[PDB]
Amino acid sequence: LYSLRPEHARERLQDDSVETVTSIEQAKVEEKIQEVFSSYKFNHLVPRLVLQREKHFHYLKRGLRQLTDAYECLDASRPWLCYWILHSLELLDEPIPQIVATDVCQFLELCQSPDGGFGGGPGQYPHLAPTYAAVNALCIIGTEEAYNVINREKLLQYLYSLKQPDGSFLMHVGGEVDVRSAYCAASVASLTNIITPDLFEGTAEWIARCQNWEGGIGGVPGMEAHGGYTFCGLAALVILKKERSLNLKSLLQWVTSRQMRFEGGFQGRCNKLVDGCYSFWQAGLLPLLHRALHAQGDPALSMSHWMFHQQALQEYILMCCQCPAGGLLDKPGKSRDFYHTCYCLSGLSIAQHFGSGAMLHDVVMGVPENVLQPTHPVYNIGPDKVIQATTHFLQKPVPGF
Amino acid sequence: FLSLDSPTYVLYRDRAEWADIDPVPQNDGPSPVVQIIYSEKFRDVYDYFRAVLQRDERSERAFKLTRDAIELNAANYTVWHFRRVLLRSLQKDLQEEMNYITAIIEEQPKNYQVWHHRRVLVEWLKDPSQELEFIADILNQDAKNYHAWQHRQWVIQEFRLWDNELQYVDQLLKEDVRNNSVWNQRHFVISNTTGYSDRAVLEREVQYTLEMIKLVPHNESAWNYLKGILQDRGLSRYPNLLNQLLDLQPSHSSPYLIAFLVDIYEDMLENQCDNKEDILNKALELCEILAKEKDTIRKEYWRYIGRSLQSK
Ligand SMILES: N#CC1=C(c2cccc3ccccc23)CN(C(=O)Cc2cncn2Cc2ccc(C#N)cc2)CC1
Ligand SMILES: CC(C)CCC[C@@H](C)CCCC(C)C[C@@H](O)P(=O)(O)O
Ligand SMILES: [Zn+2]
Repeated sequence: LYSLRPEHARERLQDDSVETVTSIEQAKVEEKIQEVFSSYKFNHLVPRLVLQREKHFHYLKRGLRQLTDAYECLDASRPWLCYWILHSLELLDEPIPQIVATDVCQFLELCQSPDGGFGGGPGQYPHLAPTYAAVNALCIIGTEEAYNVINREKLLQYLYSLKQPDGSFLMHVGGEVDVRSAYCAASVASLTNIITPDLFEGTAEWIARCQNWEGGIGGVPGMEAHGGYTFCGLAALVILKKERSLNLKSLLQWVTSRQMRFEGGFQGRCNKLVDGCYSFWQAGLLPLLHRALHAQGDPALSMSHWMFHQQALQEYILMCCQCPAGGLLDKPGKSRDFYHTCYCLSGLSIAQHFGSGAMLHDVVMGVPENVLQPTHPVYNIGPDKVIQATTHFLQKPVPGF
Repeated sequence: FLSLDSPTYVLYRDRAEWADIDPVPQNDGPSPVVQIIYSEKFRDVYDYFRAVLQRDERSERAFKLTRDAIELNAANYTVWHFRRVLLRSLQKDLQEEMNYITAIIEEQPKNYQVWHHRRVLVEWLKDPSQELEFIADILNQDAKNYHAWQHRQWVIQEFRLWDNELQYVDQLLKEDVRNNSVWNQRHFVISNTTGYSDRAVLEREVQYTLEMIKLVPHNESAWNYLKGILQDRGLSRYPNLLNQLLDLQPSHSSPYLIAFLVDIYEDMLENQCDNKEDILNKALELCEILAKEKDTIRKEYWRYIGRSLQSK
């Protein structure tokens, strides 16, 4: 294993003897991770990386039905719980009962607002985050019924209701503004085919203003480059077919710098710690950046791998981010939840599968049963569901008015 | 009026001043999914919120209830909305509300609604007078709260409060020179006040940054900053650069020195230079060292820079 090797131990943190609150914390994670790595040596077994797929399936399978009061804090993010669960199952190649999928469809219908879009639960004001989630969920199911839950004529109204003169959108009426709104709108509008000519007017320009001196993208122009926001920005530009509105060179140097030499996983911000959810928000940026670069006819691009260590990220996840009882997590010690479950898995899948036209170099770490179904680097739903959804809505006219 | 934590807290259903209303329960449909098992307390406050809201009862009792609904789930943006409506309607003392949101943010400094709510109040009041001090207190508990820095940049931008922020940045950079949020803030500030075109400023900056590098050579932020402030004019338009950095090869080396050099070389090539052939050799060798020995986590990127360095 790349990680359990003896030279990898040199990838340990160079403190410079000038220790700050950052060194300290980083060094702390590194030791807890080292332990995991050396887990094998101390116990005298041969290392066998395996994805506790059944344990994870039983966890997800239960949460799709009910959660403890510990989830009272995500009471306004219910379509998200559907999406995270219904996507992890989707990657674990697990089943979505023709009855449960309906209930999900029926429930989301209750979350949907008469003004268009979706709320966090029955009766909540529509918000772009839950909307993005609901739509992705409905597509993962992908049936006349699910698709039909989505009110496209109302969704445009809503999208337009949030639109800002400078090109940005609000997350909800009277709500905040940051890149998530741009990606959320772009993702749902494109999939459901409601993109008019002036819907995203000036949006690519605003998103490009979010790109700062680091090569990365921030929440709003002027802010620090952040992985979750950089994914929102890049992916939003890919949808709008305007990746080029950015300096892809520096964006590339930035994202690639985010992978932790010693841990293998990614960090959300320079000088922060590793975190399993970023296995997707950050690593997902390379497939996006492959297309982009090859699109401008780049020769130096690989035909088998992504511009990040696919191996190391799979080790990190498999070894460090798996919960025995099921579910994945931030890093060792951290508690399990469906968000990290949905994103560690999404990142594993990114790491296991490459593409480049007709090239297909998958890399599966450990037990080959560890390979996951594929996920689309823009929507983060199975590339088949994406294709299936767009085309189905494509036979509907854009709500012209 | 009555704490959710008070030992003598009573359910709304058990309340005398809340008997004229009928608690509207959540409708998750005959066959629930991702259904939360709320506590009798959580369910009680919200069944009552659904009702007051549903009635659009814009009352003082409704006001006091959003408070409890917010404490049970501060991330509930719908409740936060209705509360702002009540703030306008009931014509509430906003400064008093500034205090409320101040305490709530201290409790949940990573919640999206609380920061936004605060920003709305400040806008309503057109008063940024408490902001930098409040933010600094939050940044004192977590020097990298993204929301805190973002809110901060808004207060400075909007109210044009730039004068003492660079002094602040310097303070925090003294506390943790690896604080990327501060390096970013320093850029935000300078680039919006004087800019980096001013030779004296540019020099002062590069100097200071070469210092922090030749102090904590493996601290990446200083490197990305120095690169950031110069790369926007051409590293190659700075002859002395390659030298001083080359001087740090054995005294302050990290794969950052090597990566920076690979970046200079790239630009001395874009701009065409004598010895370019050797330059390209040196640069590709560095790409292989970083790729094979010096920084293998990104061997896919480093060899790709080797290959691009071929064509261009
Ligand atoms: N599952 C889960 C959890 C959160 C979550 C719930 C619903 C949707 C999401 C979408 C994206 C991310 C988290 C979530 C919020 N969490 C935190 O607040 C703390 C946290 C931990 N690592 C990053 N964050 C900051 C954060 C908070 C909110 C958003 C949003 N939207 C994005 C990032 C921890 C657990
Ligand atoms: C489509 C999306 C809703 C994407 C969200 C992506 C994110 C994980 C965004 C993270 C928001 C912020 C600023 C989090 C910070 O508090 P931190 O970096 O500490 O986790
Ligand atoms: Zn995380």
